[PDB]
Amino acid sequence: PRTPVLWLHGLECTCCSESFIRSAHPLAKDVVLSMISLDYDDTLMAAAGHQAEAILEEIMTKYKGNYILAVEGNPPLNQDGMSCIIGGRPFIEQLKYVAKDAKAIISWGSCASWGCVQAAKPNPTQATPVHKVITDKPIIKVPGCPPIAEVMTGVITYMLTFDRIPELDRQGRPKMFYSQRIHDKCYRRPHFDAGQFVEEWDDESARKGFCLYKMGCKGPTTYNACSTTRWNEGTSFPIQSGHGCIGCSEDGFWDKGSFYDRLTGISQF
Amino acid sequence: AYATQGFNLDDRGRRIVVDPVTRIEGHMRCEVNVDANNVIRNAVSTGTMWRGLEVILKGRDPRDAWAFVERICGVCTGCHALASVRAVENALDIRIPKNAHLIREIMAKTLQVHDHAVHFYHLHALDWVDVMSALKADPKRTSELQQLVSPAHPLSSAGYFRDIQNRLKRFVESGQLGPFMNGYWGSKAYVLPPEANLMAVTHYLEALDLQKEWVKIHTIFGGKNPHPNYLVGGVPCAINLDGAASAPVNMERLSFVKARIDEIIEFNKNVYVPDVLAIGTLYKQAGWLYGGGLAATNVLDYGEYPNVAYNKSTDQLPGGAILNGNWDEVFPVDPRDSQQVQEFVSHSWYKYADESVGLHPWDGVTEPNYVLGANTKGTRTRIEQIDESAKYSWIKSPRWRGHAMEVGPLSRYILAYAHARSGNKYAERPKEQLEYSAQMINSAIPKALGLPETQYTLKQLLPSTIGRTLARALESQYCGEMMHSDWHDLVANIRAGDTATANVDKWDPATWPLQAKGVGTVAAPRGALGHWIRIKDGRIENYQCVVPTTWNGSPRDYKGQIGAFEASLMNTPMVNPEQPVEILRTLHSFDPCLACSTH
Ligand code: SF4
Ligand code: F3S
Ligand SMILES: [Cl-]
Ligand SMILES: [Cl-]
Ligand SMILES: [Cl-]
Ligand SMILES: [Mg+2]
Repeated sequence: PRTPVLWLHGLECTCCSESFIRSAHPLAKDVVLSMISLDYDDTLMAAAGHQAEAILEEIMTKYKGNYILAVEGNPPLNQDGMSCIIGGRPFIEQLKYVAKDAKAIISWGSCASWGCVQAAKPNPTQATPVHKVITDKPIIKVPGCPPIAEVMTGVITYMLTFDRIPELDRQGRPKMFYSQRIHDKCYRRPHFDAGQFVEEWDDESARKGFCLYKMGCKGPTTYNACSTTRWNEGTSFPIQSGHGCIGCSEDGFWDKGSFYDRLTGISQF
Repeated sequence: AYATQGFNLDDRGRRIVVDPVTRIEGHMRCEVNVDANNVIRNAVSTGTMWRGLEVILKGRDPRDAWAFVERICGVCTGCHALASVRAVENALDIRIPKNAHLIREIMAKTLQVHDHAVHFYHLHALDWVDVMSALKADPKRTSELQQLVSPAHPLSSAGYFRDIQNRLKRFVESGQLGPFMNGYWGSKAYVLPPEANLMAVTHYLEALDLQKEWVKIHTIFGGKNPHPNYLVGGVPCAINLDGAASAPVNMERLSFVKARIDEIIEFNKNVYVPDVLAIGTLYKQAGWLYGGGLAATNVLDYGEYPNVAYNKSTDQLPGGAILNGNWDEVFPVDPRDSQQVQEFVSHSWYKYADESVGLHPWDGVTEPNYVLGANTKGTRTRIEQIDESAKYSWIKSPRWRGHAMEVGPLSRYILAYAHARSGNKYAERPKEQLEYSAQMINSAIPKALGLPETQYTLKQLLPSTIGRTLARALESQYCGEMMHSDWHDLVANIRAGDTATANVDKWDPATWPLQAKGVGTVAAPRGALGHWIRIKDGRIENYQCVVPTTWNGSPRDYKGQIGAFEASLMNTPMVNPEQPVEILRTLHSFDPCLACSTH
């Protein structure tokens, strides 16, 4: 029997769900048909309304302490929680109910991990990451807006193969994917090291793939697998396609100044 | 009970609640009332989420805005970034170079295809296709059906369909049905024969594997999908063919993009369009022409994809507004005119000083006001029956000159048809697609399946849930064809010696006017998208989005007029009022994006 996954959605944009289905190794199709049992997921499930909600009860009973809760998005605490309503009730009530019997909780993306765009100042809904609401369960954070597809499926694959959460760093991220800063193995690093920088978009330096630090690249302070694993079956990543990293896997990246303002103290990096 | 727009709304019948509405993006609640014969006589659209992007943007740098608003939605990923950079460029009088225009168009058309095809197979298909019936199908008959429906699709053997069927059987026999759990399988609302169901399920799996290839076009130009990067003044993906392996775009990368476009063209022509024509034919034969709603009267789009950049008369999806079902008169739509696009909050969880008026988005206001009406069943945090006489949604109510309009691919195809009939040559292809489609649905497919031939006009077929589904598929095909041409134009321009990708003359805010306003519009996958920005002293003063699902999913306005979702559900019989099959089928035909609608 395949491990049940109950995939909940709070306040979100659905990028993490979309990223998940881009996975090439493994295929999302094979994950859903042969690895997990994806029993609740608003995006894809046949049942709606009362029939959808009845599934949660059934799975939690039959697989108590042996299903994975995956959360995309986050709960709002303002508007009495009713800036995110599910079954006429605040999302936070669904989150807490499903979390109580989960064997593990995956916080998909920056929304669930940290807050992401809705939590940027002034956070009108008091959107709050999962780990500040659920404080008594094992959580793995898989940050990024969205995370890389193979990072998402890589996490699931590890958890299913070993029945364990992989080793986490201090911030609760899997070391197998978040141990390196983008800047460590970025292919433009030799340019950074030689002081070779883009200064204006589409300047000669940009046409030669010079480093994007002076255009605001946050690669030096951002942990993710983008420089090595890369995106969409290793086709590109933001820097390869010519835009600086905006820091999208890091806590609070929307409120660290303009994306185009350079990091200070270049000698640090 | 009251009458509006030719609909007799009546809330005295049995109340039915669907919360959550699933197989959409984001969060929606729907309530209906049905009469003694299970016919919907009232419908209520409630957007059940809000994040407040418009509020978050205040005080930030206009150059950063695209990335914030891109995160309105990961399904229609990038269309908000495009609207934003367009709005900023319009405010600051920035003209982007030709290559940036073409690359953005290619990205936009890639999104259209990906969004439309994934919507249809992975979100919509299960409203038309009974997956349990597919298990009863005969593989040889399925092979024969495939050869009739789409002769050129090479995945047609009986052994192939048998292999797919056996995998589905094993999945179902496991007792862990996953996304098929507690479905409405076996409802009389499903009319397809087993072979059609197996064919469609097969294509659901094919589309799931192929969709990840299509988005690699975004990855090349924008670094990643979802959420590719954009840029005020152009694109970041600088071009270098020789000087070059280190540049974002070289000839090898462009060749890769073309290979992906060619695959898209094959998928739309051989899989998606034929499936929708076939399924549409069979549901037409069953008499299921419900769901027209406002499409029968009032449709709107801003118009998009000019053959010549910055020249709107050359739009290949020409826009405007049609009222009262008069397809002989397309009114021009101006996003700058304060008397045209306006948003009401009379029945929305927001506050204006005066809620009897609608605000043009340059004067828009987003102040939350979550409060429930006196006739609510339940409490503030435990709603049993929402009170649609008061405020009942996080979605604002956009109107055009006070009129409630439907937006989306169907709207664009009705507008294109009207334009083509008035002599607009730029709309010839969508007109051709429609005429071909009507002939397939009325005659060719029925003749091939041994069914009676019918004589529905486009006036009759298009304003329906079937028509709405068809227009989306045709639009996908047209978008694939257009970006094929855009690719050739891009490569030709680069080879002629124009490698420019960004205009940086006004990148630095020290060059900006001290105040400015701008608007960016996009023919987004679900309809008419606009972003309206006011800039002051280098910062965002106001930023208002009016998004396609805002139009379609809107609650009632000050005058009590209903929006497209509510109108579309009206007057539809349900086989079983406790199984929302018909509600889901029609709502899904709009491809609701609730995060978009509320932002
Ligand atoms: S600053 Fe950015 S572009 Fe430059 S080497 Fe570091 S990660 Fe790469
Ligand atoms: S913006 Fe995000 S996708 Fe990677 S390159 Fe930077 S962490
Ligand atoms: Cl964050
Ligand atoms: Cl406001
Ligand atoms: Cl007829
Ligand atoms: Mg808005």
